[PDB]
Amino acid sequence: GRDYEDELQSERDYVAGLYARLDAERAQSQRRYAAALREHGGTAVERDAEVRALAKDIARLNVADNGLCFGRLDTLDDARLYIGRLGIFDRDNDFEPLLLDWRAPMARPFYVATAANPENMRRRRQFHTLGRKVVDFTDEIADEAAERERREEEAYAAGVLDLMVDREDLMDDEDHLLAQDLIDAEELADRFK
Amino acid sequence: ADVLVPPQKQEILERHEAEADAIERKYQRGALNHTERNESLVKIWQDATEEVGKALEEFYPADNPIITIVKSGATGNLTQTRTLAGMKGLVTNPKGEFIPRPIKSSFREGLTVLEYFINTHGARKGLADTALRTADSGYLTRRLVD
Amino acid sequence: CYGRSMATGKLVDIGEAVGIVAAQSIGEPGTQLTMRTFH
Amino acid sequence: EVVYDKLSKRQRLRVITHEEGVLSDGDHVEVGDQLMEGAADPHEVLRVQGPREVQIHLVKEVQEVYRAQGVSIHDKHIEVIVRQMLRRVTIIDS
Ligand SMILES: [Mg+2]
Repeated sequence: GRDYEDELQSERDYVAGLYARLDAERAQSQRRYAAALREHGGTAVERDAEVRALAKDIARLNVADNGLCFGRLDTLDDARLYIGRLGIFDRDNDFEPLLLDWRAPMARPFYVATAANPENMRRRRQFHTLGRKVVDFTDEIADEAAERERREEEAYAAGVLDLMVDREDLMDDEDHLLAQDLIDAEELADRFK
Repeated sequence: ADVLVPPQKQEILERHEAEADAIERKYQRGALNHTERNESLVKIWQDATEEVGKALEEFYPADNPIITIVKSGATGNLTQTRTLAGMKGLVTNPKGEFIPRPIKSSFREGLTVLEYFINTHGARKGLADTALRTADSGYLTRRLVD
Repeated sequence: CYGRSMATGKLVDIGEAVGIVAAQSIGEPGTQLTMRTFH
Repeated sequence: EVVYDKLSKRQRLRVITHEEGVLSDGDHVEVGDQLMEGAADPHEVLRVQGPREVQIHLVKEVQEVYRAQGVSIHDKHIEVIVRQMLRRVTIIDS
């Protein structure tokens, strides 16, 4: 269809813009996480925290890099509310919703399909995108070893701890916290397996 | 009187607080979820801290004692300086997670109380993590020597 | 094959220990890294 | 022809890096090539490449790790911990 074709192409341009936005945020978060990993200026805790956070972010981004948009919910009230497997908003235009998350409460009317009982939805298009390009318009109006293993690991970690200096031998400003009183050999073993 | 505050700072904070208000709306309007909201706020305030940093080091003179102590690689970073004259910024829960309520006050303008009762969590967390770090290091080292 | 001992700047001397130096060089800055959490 | 068709949708692909997008189709890939962004198996590399591409792999990975965190170390100190991991052979045929 000529109209189907023009639409399909416009929606493809829209999704390509969304994907370019995504790629930009991806490079941004990557660079930020890199330069926080290297120096970060501050101290450990904040550095590790920022790192884990930007890692979660890079995940949340990449996880949806193939099949981001799920469809549309053009509403009765001359208004649209696109959908996808992520959240994307125009930080400038007062966070107008360009792409809700499939979990949101405003995106529950992507799974209610009745015999003319819509909340405020009139048209509904479930796109058959492959990974990055829209195709369809779809209107829907031996418990012996383990013992010795674990015991040898416990003993190795106990030796590790006995290896570090102790408070009866320190040469520091004031008695601070030490490995020997925050974690036990057995957890220092669990956390390397 | 040598620890200088940049004057392009309050504009910044009001702008970004307006953005945060918009997000609060998008949360109350059923258009978003809690944790993604907090992530968005985090993004915004990190951007604001970066802006503050660039403005600060665009405003300080070239002969200032602090900037000279830093730029000569002797001591410190521009994060310490930003926090001493700009805004400490976001801080962490005891679970590592960030908080969307930042610290918009520096160690010169003077912190408030509740902008000071959330700055402890990470401090104690770090003063305890140091020892475990030393322990894992000793472990790796004893192994590599074995 | 080793080359020069970075401490001296000249070639390495027979009888030197170079398996310990490596472990120390490595595990000294191991504090400056991003370990897993502890919760 | 060999096939690795159990490829989770979670991991995306290898970025082609041909001057920058997802790995293409009908593209050249060598014996020692990856097919999904992440980390390989040193044992895989040893069974399919040998004791000269797995040592390099280990050194490269360890040093890039130590390099993205503000640290400076040589490689003749990593290549002394590796040499001590391929000095023994499991004997299939006596
Ligand atoms: Mg001291």
